Amino acid sequence: VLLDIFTGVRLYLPPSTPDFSRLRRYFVAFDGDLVQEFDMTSATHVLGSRDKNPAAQQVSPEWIWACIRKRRLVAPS
Amino acid sequence: KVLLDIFTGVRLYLPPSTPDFSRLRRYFVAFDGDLVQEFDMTSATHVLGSRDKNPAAQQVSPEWIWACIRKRRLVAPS
Amino acid sequence: MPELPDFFEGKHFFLYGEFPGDERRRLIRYVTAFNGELEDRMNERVQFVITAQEWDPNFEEALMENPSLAFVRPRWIYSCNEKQKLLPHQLYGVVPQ
Amino acid sequence: PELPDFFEGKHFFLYGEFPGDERRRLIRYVTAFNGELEDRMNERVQFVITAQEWDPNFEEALMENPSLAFVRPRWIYSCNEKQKLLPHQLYGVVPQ
Ligand SMILES: [Mg+2]
Repeated sequence: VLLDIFTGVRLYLPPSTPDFSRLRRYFVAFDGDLVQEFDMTSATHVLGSRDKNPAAQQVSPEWIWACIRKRRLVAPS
Repeated sequence: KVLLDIFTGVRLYLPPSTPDFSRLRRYFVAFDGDLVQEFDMTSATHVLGSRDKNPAAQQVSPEWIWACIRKRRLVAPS
Repeated sequence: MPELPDFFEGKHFFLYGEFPGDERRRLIRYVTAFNGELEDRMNERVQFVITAQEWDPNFEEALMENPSLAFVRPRWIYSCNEKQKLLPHQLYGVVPQ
Repeated sequence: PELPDFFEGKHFFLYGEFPGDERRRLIRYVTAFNGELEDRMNERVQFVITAQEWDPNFEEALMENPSLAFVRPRWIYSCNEKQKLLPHQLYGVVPQ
């Protein structure tokens, strides 16, 4: 009874991100992988912090909840 | 060894109301003595003070327990 | 606003040694989902060390600094998810040979 | 005349049967080193000492007291042999 939503998503989540813990919990619970700050380049997505890796998909907390509501990945936003 | 064998063979009934009951019990047991339940009190070899229904046992007191511990052996009853 | 069970709240875990296949990822998922705390290293906060390997001398050194540690099988965490509740870790304990 | 008290503040229950004079020996060490012995498996028990295999009764006991630890007599014998509090985890009892 754990939804597989973020399968294949390697996300860097800034520790200062509002509601960080809740965000981490659901993202991981729903099959996402977090990336350590050192392995920045291995991230497929990055929340907030755009400068860190321009080549990655830019996302936001809202995008995490949107995906969960739709029960699938939506367009990065 | 730390746990001296001093009260080997002593089967003692220790009234719960005995002053300093807990420390008495601890050191007596630690040093190889055996306590007897009230129920089986009549089988004790030693009895503490206001005994009754156990005349053949040796009469002892708290002081006797400490005296035995100090000398590291059984001393004359008291 | 989805609501996940909280039966691991207030507990700190450390995943010790190596795990077969995708078990490490699975353990991380359950611990996190049910509000457990994962530690990066065996630090002062660790309360449960999860290991699939036999008892380890490292366990005895860790006990020197952290004497309240419990050593548990992954099966404990899988079972908690399977029953959707905090089961006793003692049922899944790890001890020396 | 001042005994060690590294069992201080710990409550023990001797569960099941013990060979020869082991029960008396366990009672001696726990008492000497200032541990507390409980008559029954009550709310205060922290350590259940058993020489028998894991018991279904243990899982019932856990229901009422989730912080219980199940330990072999060896733990207590070894504490005396080393004259210090050794970790009980080294001597734990778990299901097959
Ligand atoms: Mg107490």
